[PDB]
Amino acid sequence: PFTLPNLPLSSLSNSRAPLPISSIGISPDNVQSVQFQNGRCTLDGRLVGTTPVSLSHVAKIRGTSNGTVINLTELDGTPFHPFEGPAPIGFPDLGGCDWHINMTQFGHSSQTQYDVDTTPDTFVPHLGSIQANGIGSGNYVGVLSWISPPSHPSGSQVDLWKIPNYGSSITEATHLAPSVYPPGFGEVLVFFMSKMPGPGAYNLPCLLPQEYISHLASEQAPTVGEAALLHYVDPDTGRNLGEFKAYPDGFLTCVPNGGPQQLPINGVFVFVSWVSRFYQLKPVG
Amino acid sequence: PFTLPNLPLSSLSNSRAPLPISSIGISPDNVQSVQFQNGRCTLDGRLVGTTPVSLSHVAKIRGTSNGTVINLTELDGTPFHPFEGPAPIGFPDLGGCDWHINMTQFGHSSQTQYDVDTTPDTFVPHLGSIQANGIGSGNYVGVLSWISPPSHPSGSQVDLWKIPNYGSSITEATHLAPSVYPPGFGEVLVFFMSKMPGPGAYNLPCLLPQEYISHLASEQAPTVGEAALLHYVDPDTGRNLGEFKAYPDGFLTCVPNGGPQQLPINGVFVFVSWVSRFYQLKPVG
Amino acid sequence: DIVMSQSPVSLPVTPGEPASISCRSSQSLLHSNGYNYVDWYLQKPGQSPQLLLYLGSNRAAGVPDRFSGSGSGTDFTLKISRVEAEDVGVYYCMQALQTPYTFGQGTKLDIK
Amino acid sequence: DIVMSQSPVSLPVTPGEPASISCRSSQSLLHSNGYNYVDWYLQKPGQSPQLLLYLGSNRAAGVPDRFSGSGSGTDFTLKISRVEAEDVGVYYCMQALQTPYTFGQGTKLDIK
Amino acid sequence: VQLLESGGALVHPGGSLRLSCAASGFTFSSSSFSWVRQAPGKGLEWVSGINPSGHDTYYADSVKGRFTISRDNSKDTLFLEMNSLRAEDTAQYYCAKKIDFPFRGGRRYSDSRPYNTGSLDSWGQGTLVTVSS
Amino acid sequence: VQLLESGGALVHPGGSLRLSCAASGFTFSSSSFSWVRQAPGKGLEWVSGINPSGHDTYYADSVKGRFTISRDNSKDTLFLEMNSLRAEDTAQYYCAKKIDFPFRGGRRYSDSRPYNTGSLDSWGQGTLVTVSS
Repeated sequence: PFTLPNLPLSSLSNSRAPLPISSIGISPDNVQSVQFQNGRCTLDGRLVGTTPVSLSHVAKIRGTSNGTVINLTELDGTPFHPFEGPAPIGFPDLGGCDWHINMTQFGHSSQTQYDVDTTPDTFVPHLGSIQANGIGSGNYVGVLSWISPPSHPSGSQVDLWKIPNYGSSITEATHLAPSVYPPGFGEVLVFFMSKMPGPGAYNLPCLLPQEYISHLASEQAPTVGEAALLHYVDPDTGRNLGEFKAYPDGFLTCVPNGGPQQLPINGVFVFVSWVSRFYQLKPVG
Repeated sequence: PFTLPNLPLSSLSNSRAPLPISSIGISPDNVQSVQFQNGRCTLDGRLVGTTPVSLSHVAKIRGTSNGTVINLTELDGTPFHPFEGPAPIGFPDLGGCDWHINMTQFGHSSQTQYDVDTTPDTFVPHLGSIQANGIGSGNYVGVLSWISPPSHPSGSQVDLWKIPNYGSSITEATHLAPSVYPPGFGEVLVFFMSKMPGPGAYNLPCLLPQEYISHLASEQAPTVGEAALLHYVDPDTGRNLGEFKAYPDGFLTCVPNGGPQQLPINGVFVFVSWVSRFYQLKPVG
Repeated sequence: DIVMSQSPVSLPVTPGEPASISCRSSQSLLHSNGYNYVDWYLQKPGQSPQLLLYLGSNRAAGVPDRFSGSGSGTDFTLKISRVEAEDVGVYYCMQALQTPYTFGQGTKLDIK
Repeated sequence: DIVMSQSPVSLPVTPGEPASISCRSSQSLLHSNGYNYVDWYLQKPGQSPQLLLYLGSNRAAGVPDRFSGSGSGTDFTLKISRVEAEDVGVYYCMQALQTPYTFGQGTKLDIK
Repeated sequence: VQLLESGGALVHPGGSLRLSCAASGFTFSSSSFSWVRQAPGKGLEWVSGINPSGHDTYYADSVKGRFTISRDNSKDTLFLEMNSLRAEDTAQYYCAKKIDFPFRGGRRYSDSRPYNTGSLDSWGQGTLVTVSS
Repeated sequence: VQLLESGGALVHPGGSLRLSCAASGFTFSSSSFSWVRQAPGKGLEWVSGINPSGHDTYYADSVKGRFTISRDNSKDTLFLEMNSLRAEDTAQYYCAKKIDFPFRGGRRYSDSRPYNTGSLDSWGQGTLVTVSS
């Protein structure tokens, strides 16, 4: 049976960074579609893009640095082939921002800061190589710690609704996850916002919490209708707070009234039913 | 129905630190019982000790440092009362070792290293206060990054089978999770070992993977017999690799033959059945 | 509803000597879960109230072990083991069992 | 079992000019999944074999885009778009469909 | 947990006012709040309360029907509007957050635990409302 | 992925030897391995192979019944013992790790994907076994 984790959203984690969920929100009116690569697990558990099954892989990079280039591997130590997705599994998916990664090694001391600019030509995570940017030689495992305004183009401010250019220019098939659109009918996409550390009120959006991804991947729901109508139940009282709908590509949509930013975070998404994709939602509230 | 995540162990995470699982092993012969506080979720989903439901809280501390003491809060920002367990939820559970924590802030830059000695008198996480050890004033969220040999008693080497002295001296009830023992019968406890970064081959043992904890907490299995016989199935082939048994306090035990360190990590613990606690196991192999 | 009387109106004590503030509720504050839904708040002179004890005997964040909650059913005692100078102020026993949450008239704990 | 013949035994090429190494299998290396379970390995003079191509056309870790896999069914072609000096060596087409994994006699790609 | 309250001013008897409590440092969406008032020289008196979803609001009998408590989860704000004020409402108004307990297992476990418990852990500094002519 | 092999030495025809391949830098427990040999001046020839659990071992017809492949998952080691050697086995022996593909969804998804695929991504440097008198 298809099921979503019966845990409060306050207790789950974002799927694009290892962080607690702080809000449920919608996208700014300038952003129609988003193309996140992490946090992309269809309702039948088929992980697409660079989404791992556990949070111990989310926003983590492992590889061997030559002093000039980090030859990326998978996090298990084995080599990476462009065959899987746009980058090694769990690769950070934050566009319009500079990454900052805490790097450690098995067998050594002394964690080290790794500042990553995702615009330059040498950032080609599809060819299994990112720029070292001063990280010394050796095998490293790093996790995303905090983000910053991008270095290029200077003057632009953080837009976490984009994804980094994964290289893989004209000829190759990029294995990028397909864009997800608002299905229309006045519905807008719903994003789980987690507070990212960074010089500003950074609310990182993810399409599904990570525990949701692991539950869908481990469950592998055989049956998917056109969409899955959800309610956001408040566990202390048991009153429905507003209906959402999950589309099979693994996102939730809702029609706000002016909502979803007005909903609490201590609720629980209970899978209500299987609905058609034309099914009309009641506004949030 | 009681179910364990149908994901390979290589893809799950340790419950005492945010790390991938690398092996399945047993305890050294000098260690009979272990008293881990993280990674303690009974088979009916009752989280005990300082175990959180998501990995976004495991081995994380949040609090306000006065320059001399970190007044611990819960990770959601709300104050901490000794009422829950021995320390705030998700507090690190690594005994016999010095912690090292990467600390960040919402709204600021510049991650900072926080070195924690767990022996001194000012390390009283039950009273909601640990030593600042140079961490500047302010509200911080930190995650465990790597470990080290303890500073006291000097000369002792890493023994990850202990837990830190959580303060809470003679009078108070410490809310410590009860010790878990080998159920006797030529049976030894089984530990999921993850490689911790640190100046040595640190294999951190946990009783259950974190995704197991979240699945048991979200599922809340109503029915628990005396024990749950498990098999460790290899997913590519489908051959059972050796039987384990899960006791209701949330651990697995097995009789080695000389095993469980000989088993691969790409298998999947499938809950086989409900057995009595006297049920005799076949040796690993 | 619930009326929380307190005793005494003023409790004169010497620093160091254990003080007992009684609070009696018109209804029994013993819940089925075994906890006494009574909280002890300390409003110091010129500050906002701060939670000292909750659920009978449990201490809040930063409450030293000298504050103890005793008693049950309907009568509860705030026991200060070693009264310091920081503890002067008005102690309210708030019933937390049901709304409207009724506070007691408070005891003005003053030191000799 | 599967015998993998290759052509030619030696392929003399100039640096830069695209080279085609054919490999023909006695059984069809088209699997039901649509992938050709044929791998192309490069053993350079004095080194251990390294995987260039796998599953017909996919490139391994660190293989530049000049190595291409073409063909299907039973006959496959390693196409080197711009032969460099780093590509000299013995190219083996290994059948990966079933054990015992049989390698071809190899083509000694040499540059003019 | 910081709760900052504003809006208190002298109101004509029968006028209106609106006291706001802006929260910072914690997940505001998952915290119950309450407005309590202290008359000058009298004891604490609890005025109203609101749950996280804002659909459950409780009122004291002295202010039921005249005060309205609501919340904006987006801007992290709690609201108490006052209509038809009387001189009896001259008091300092605090916004207090009710105690929370970590998740710890779910509703089969937590319905035997004392988690409702009414207790107010964090308090703001209050705004003074003087109702006079 | 580093795979280091040792044990190759001159063996009397009919003697025995034991070649070990110690692995470092990756989860050894979840990787399939294979022993391949290269005769002096001839092409590569695949000798044996072992799965992660070590219960499935495959042998070439020329060495079936005389070579034994096993693995110690604890010490991260792969083993090939050789009994009743012949001059035909004079060759360099490599231990190669078979390609792996990240989890990516489970067995409903992965049984239509080419994940078995036989291909050897990483190789060791081989140890030379000369069988002579």
